[PDB]
Amino acid sequence: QKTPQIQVYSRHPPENGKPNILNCYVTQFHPPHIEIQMLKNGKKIPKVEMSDMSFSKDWSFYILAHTEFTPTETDTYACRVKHDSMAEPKTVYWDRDM
Amino acid sequence: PHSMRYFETAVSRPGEPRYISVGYVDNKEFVRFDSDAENPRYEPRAPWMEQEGPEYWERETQKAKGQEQWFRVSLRNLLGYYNQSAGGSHTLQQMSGCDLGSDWRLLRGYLQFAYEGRDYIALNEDLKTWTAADMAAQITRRKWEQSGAAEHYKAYLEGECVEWLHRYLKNGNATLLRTDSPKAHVTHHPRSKGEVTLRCWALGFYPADITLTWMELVETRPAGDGTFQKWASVVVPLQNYTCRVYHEGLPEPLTLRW
Amino acid sequence: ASLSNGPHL
Repeated sequence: QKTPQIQVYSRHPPENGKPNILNCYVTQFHPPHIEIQMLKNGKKIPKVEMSDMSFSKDWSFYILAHTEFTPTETDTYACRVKHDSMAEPKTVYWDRDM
Repeated sequence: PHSMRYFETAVSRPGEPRYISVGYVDNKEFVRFDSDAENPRYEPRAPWMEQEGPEYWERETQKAKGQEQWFRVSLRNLLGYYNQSAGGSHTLQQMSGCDLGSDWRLLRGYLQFAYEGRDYIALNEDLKTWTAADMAAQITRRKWEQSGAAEHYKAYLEGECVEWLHRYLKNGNATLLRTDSPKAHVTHHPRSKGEVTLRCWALGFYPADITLTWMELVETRPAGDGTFQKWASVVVPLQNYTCRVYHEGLPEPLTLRW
Repeated sequence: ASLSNGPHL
């Protein structure tokens, strides 16, 4: 059992009001079964695109979750990850500066 | 420098195992097989891969159906070795492929297996001998020395692997050889103590290989459009530090400041 | 072009 590493980030540099793509890149986990949600303001975004399962040369699995989004100064965004290695779901919020 | 890789996974269900095979050419996904699909088939994952005819896909599909069955029987053998029972949830993985030099000749061939996410058995660089990771894999090792399994993989790795990688590299020059340079900028985030976090961004570059120097350094991430992202950061007082970006698509390595 | 394994584990 390996703990997932998460990165939440945008495809393009973010500008308020401009449509963009928000990515959740989950990495370094095992077993392959995992559950990923993406939240706007704390509520689940309905149409979340999942990439197909892959793994790296170190055997660990990785996956990209992504959604359409138009960021604003008020709205927050997050990725919720559920995995056998973690007691509780880990949520990591989007930081424009990272 | 070039490479072809096939990454295979078979995972057991509680109470038929799912089999997934993913092919790579120079670290870009180009073919994929999934047993969970409505009609299991190798599918093109690159636009230049649509060159190949219906006989190619059928031939590759059938070979995937053989691997799936190979992975089932091996899963059953593993249960016997590690003294587990049927049937829980288990993972068997394999990596295979060939590295090519710029002269298009064989540099290295790979063949390695993993059970439950950790090393099981690997073929050595010589393509003749086996290294077993633990006691159970030793049974496999001695079984494969007697039956000379090493020679079969050696033939693939020096033959089909190399000769088809050549064909794939021909068919996709406009995308596999193509480059996208990192557009780099530097951001400024004041912090506690009189310190500032200078953060050098590299965005929209292909291929993924890159080096950032000036120390927090996040792992390279996909942008989702085909290109890649990465950043490096240092803690600086009140700005004579320079970020250096090294990438294949860059005529000169970029040097930038805040 | 994918590989076809020989002897099982």
